[PDB]
Amino acid sequence: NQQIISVRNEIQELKAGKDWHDLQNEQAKLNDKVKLNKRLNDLTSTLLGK
Amino acid sequence: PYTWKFLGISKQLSLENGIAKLNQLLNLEVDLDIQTIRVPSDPDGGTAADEYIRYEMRLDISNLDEGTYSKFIFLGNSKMEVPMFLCYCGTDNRNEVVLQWLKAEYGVIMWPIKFEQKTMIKLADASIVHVTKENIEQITWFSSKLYFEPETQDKNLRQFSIEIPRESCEGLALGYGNTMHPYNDAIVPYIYNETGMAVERLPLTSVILAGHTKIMRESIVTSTRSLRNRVLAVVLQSIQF
Amino acid sequence: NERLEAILSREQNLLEETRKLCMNLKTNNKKRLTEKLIQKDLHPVLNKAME
Amino acid sequence: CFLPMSKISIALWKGGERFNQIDLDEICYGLIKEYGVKTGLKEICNVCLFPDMYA
Amino acid sequence: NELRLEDNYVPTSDTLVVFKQLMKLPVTVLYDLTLSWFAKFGGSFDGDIYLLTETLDLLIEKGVRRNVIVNRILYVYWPDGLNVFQLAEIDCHLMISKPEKFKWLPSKALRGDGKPYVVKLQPAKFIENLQTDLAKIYHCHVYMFKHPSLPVLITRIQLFDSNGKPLISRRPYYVAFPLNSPIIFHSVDKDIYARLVLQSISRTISERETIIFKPVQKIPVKSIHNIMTLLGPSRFAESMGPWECYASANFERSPLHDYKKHQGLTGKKVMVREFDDSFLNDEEPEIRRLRLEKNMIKFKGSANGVMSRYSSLVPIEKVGFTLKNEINSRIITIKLKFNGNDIFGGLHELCDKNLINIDKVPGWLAGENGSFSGTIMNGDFQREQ
Repeated sequence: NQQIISVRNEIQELKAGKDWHDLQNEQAKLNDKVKLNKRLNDLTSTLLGK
Repeated sequence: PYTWKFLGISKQLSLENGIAKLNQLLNLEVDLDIQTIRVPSDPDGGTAADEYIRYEMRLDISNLDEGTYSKFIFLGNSKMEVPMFLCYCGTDNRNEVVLQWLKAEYGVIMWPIKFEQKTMIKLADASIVHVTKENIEQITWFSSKLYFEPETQDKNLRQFSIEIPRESCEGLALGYGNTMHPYNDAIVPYIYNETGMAVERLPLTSVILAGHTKIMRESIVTSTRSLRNRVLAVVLQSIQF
Repeated sequence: NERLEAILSREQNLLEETRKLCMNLKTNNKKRLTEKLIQKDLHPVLNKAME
Repeated sequence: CFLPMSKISIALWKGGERFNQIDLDEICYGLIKEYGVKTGLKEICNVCLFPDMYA
Repeated sequence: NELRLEDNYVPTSDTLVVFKQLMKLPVTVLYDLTLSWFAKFGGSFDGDIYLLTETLDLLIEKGVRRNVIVNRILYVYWPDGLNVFQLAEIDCHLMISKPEKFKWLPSKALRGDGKPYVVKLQPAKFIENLQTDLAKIYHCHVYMFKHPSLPVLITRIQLFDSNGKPLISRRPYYVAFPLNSPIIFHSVDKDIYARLVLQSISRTISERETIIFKPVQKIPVKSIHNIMTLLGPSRFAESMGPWECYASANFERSPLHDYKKHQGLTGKKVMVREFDDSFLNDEEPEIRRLRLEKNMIKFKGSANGVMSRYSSLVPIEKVGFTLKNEINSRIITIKLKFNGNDIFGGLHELCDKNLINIDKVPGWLAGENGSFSGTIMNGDFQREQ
């Protein structure tokens, strides 16, 4: 019974942990930052160069 | 843990009068101790008012039987109203047989000892203070806690306690400065200083030190070998009018 | 005992899958953090943001 | 809502030529989001009006 | 997986414990109870619903004692035993009548980065979802009812274990859900069965996102009404003690009200306090009544008081306060422990008896943060977990 309970307890703990949600959060920020740099660098080449 | 029973004396008596005639009623030998020392009320100087005389003896042959062990410690003055008091520990017939023998000998009658807040707190001050062989006074500190049992209807607040770590005790006396009465100037006012409760006005049940003494109004309990001298002196002044 | 034994085996399998996904996500986050924005292609108006 | 609402947008021209209105929306949405409205509008002029300061 | 128990099932139970339990109930609740009981499950009585009416009407018309009717129920109408739905109804009426005997304990719901989540529990969905999860583990029978005088929903959960040829019942578990609040009330029990029930409740609520349950306090609260004011959704949840008048908001009238009876225009008479310390040194009956009223305001918040007169709005059983301060460039701490029935109410009369000074009464000692045992650091109160 506690083998079921102890396993089930850490099933929720890993999914509800701040660190796991932080990994989700850092994924969004990292993907956004590279996108902004790519677009902003692209327009600078287009605006000045051919 | 040894529980001490306190008791007073109406007029000054002589006890070494007949140690030979105190034994045949009891059928075993009892020794005698004659002793007097200085009790400095003020470190700068002391008058003749601290002149104290103390007696001590026991009623036993068996050192193995620690349970059936009792001591009668006497101490007091001869110039104020109440000359002296007495204290004893343990329950046995030996704790009273001599007591009747001077029941009908000197005409002094006994009475239970009463303690209240004006006296109860100041006993721990004499308990914590120490004296060395060179007449140097240093204080060994203890984490005191207090017991409060206020009488009330509905029993809304029947018992509450205050605990002080004695490193914080150290931080309080040092802030006030070098004091001979730490509970006059570092501890008792500070409880009123922060929480606004008067310790003395409130009904106090017990003052407990960290493994040294156990003070309650009904009887004083101490785990030491024998009681000290400042404790007896402050008890004497407290029961004095 | 037999039915609950399968339940114990099933839950721990999902437990390992979720944890190993979190561990993989942690490694991926470190991979994305480095080599992607600190190198020379950084934008000076974003240099203050990275400061 | 009921309180007054304010919108911010930009548009740029190159000698009468109209730029793409799509890509110019993200570059103004994220630039003032990452630096605030007060500071964000300053580098809009710095980028659009002073391109050689970057090269 | 038909481990759930129907209404017609008859779990084994001792007749002696239920004999004394039914004696605690009055005749008026033991009368209508059996009438609904016969209308759902019948009985061993040789008659229909109508015949059972006048026969029971004769007993109550004679003013007969509570003992004989209980014997009739246990040994005549239902000699075999009591059904599981039948048992749950009895505890339903006991909860409503006397709620003091039953403990309660709070629990906060958190999700994600820690933002509080408001529960949107539905009755129909929660019954089957809880049953489905617990069906594979044990025998579950859940029955929930709405509080008659409060918006809180009370859920009764029982676990059954096989043995006596058939199974036997275990101790019940109570979970209370407020109508709109991120705090869940549940009974306190340190059992392996109790942990499973609470954990299973968290999973079925977490269908949207993972939700954790954290115990807010350690000391239980005696009454459901008391725990609803302190922690449930109410205006008194945060402001209490000397700030109780703000929650009532009776002092300030509507801006459109007539200005003739304004407090500022009329004014009020109050006692001038002396900041010099004259309490250690220690009569006009006009000044004496002010002294009693000063303590009245400090511990209750209003001169009239909101509910003898020494009782507080919500009694507190145990509080632990730790006070820390910096003197001589070092930390000085003292620990205060309290015990009783109404600690803040009991401290009120000590001021009335002039034992303690009312002017130097800290806010936490006055009654603020009722039933919140915490540590005071640098003039601020911090929750201790």
